[PDB]
Amino acid sequence: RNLVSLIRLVKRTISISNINEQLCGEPLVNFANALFDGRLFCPFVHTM
Amino acid sequence: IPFHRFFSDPGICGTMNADIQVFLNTFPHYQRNDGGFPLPPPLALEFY
Repeated sequence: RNLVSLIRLVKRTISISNINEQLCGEPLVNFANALFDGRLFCPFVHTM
Repeated sequence: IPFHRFFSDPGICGTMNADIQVFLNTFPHYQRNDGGFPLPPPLALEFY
């Protein structure tokens, strides 16, 4: 439960820069941090 | 029922309803807890 809450806190801490504006279709944090975007697919997936 | 400045979590609302979920999947910058993502326009009266 603490590891799940830790990952919640990491999402908070680098979702500081969240502002209500899209530019093309992407939110501004998708523009900010590559951890919050479509391009960073990640190494392990089970469906798509 | 998202009605107030508080008590308006998108992560709660878009899981009970699918219509909010396809609204947020098209506009992901309203998934933020911080400011006001929009209420229904009769409920969204900030200056009042």
